[PDB]
Amino acid sequence: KLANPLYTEWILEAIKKVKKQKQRPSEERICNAVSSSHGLDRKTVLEQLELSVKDGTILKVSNKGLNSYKDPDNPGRIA
DNA sequence: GGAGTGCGCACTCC
DNA sequence: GGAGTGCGCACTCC
Ligand SMILES: [Mg+2]
Repeated sequence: KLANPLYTEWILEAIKKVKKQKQRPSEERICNAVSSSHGLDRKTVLEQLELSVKDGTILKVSNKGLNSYKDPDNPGRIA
């Protein structure tokens, strides 16, 4: 398990927040949300997002270079 | 003034 | 047909 589970949880909470705002849960929106909720800097959030995707605890969907991240508990439309 | 948020609506996709 | 996605702004906050 590469990501810190505490940070994975905060990122999953960020994904839920951004989804509820009806925006794509992108890297940038996730970083801003986790900065607001806990003061973690952009570099650390980006690292932990990538590690969580490698762990399988966060899902990554890519469309022509643009990424959307999903909670395994609420994966929405996935193929 | 600019960051942040809410959501109606056009578009996607099954 | 319609549920899901997120774009585009009206709106709110400091
Ligand atoms: Mg969970």
